[PDB]
Amino acid sequence: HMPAYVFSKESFLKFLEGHLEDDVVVVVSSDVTDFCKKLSESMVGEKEYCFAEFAFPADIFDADEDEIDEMMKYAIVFVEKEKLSEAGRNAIR
Amino acid sequence: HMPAYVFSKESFLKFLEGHLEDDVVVVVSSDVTDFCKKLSESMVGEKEYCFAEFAFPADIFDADEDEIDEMMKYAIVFVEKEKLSEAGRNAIR
Repeated sequence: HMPAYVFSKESFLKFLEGHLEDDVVVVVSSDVTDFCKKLSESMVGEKEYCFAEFAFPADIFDADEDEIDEMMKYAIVFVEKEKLSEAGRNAIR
Repeated sequence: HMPAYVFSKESFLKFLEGHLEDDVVVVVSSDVTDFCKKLSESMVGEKEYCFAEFAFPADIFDADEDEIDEMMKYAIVFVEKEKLSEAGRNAIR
């Protein structure tokens, strides 16, 4: 799995500004259909990840499945600062 | 299932601003572990949904699984206007 990307509010605005192509719209889903944690071994011992799954209707796309797969997408979580570890604090952009 | 939320760039930015109120950071993940289209059935026929699962490391949190479950989160997708259906175009804010 990928590293953690934690953003200050301003760096999160910058990140968006950088990633928003001129002619795009943003489809937003808060429809979480599953959420859980799983472990995986790495070359540096066992780790834990959260998995959050979101649903959203396909009827808004005139696009096939692999096209929607290819589209730039992100999950975002709003986390109060009291709820970070030391590691989560070290990571803040 | 919730209806689709589709925002123009400016509406999308206004929407997120409303969440950046407190001592809050934003955890962002593009680590899609699973992506597919699946049919959903009801009494009045079938509808296709996309499902997007994202992973993010747990060790950044000082929080159990139910607490991460409870935090505000969204999947967002960046879509070319020329890739929307007529209904998707319809629903822009």
